[PDB]
Amino acid sequence: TGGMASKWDQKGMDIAYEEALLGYKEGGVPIGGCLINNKDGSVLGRGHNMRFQKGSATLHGEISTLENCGRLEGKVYKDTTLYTTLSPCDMCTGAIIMYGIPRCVVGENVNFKSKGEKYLQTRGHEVVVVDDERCKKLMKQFIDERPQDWFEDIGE
Amino acid sequence: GSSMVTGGMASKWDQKGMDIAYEEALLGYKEGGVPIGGCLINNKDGSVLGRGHNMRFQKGSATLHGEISTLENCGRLEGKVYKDTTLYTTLSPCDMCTGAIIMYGIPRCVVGENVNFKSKGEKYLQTRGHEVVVVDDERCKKLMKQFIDERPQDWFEDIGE
Ligand SMILES: [Ca+2]
Ligand SMILES: [Zn+2]
Ligand SMILES: [Zn+2]
Ligand SMILES: [Zn+2]
Ligand SMILES: [Zn+2]
Repeated sequence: TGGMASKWDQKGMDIAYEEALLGYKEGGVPIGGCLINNKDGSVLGRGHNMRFQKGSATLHGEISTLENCGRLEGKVYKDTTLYTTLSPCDMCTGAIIMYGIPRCVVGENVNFKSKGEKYLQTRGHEVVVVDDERCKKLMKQFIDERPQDWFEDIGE
Repeated sequence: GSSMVTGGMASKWDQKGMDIAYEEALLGYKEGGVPIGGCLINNKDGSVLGRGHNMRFQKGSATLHGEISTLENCGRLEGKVYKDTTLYTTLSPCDMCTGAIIMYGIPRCVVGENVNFKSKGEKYLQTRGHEVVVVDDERCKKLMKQFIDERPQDWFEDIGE
């Protein structure tokens, strides 16, 4: 859309936050997201970090979200928005770029931010940072109680 | 996209790494999937932390490219472990796999070939400081070329086209 928010942006961030909360309850990293079709607002998929739930080194919230959408024709991604509760790392940024997902709406980039947020813009994608305090507070709590687990999720 | 860049020298485990990656690619091909494989080796002692191949068709996966599957197969690891490893891949990494190497801080990426495919990622890796070595493995090129020939529509799906 650019400038003005998409009619589905609040729906998308609320689902992403819902996923992060679910993940937190399961004892995992509280990062969630979903992929929405910009045309009709349909939810193509939703998910959260599965590092602890399935001993996964690649299933970040964004990757899990895309994995849950299943195999899709490349053109489908071209008119979607990926919602994530936290600014994407270099890997998740690469996934957005590879599939050509035009928009990425981020809950917050205070607890974490990689060079990927700017790289997305360099590569022609639109990035929207909401600065959602619900996401920020949830992520901060996890970092406070399990700093080492957070670090593992980003290879630190 | 710099004009004054550099590549890599030569590691003693590179021969072994590309052999494993190729073996993984052949395995994937036999399973009717995209023939792209890889492995991650600890530079400190030559230990194979994991190996894998593309699982798009095997698991209906949109994210399990060869490199991603390889990392997944190493299981959860302490962040510092990746910092002294080399990721081997039969084909030059897309933007997503490039991002994974960058995120985990894997210092070296040895590529089988970049003739059948090459994304902005190969250069971006070097821009981000990673060492990239393209060996131009003929075994890998022949296999991938044949796959692209036989299944153009499946190749494009793997790269979101
Ligand atoms: Ca043909
Ligand atoms: Zn992340
Ligand atoms: Zn990520
Ligand atoms: Zn690839
Ligand atoms: Zn890839």
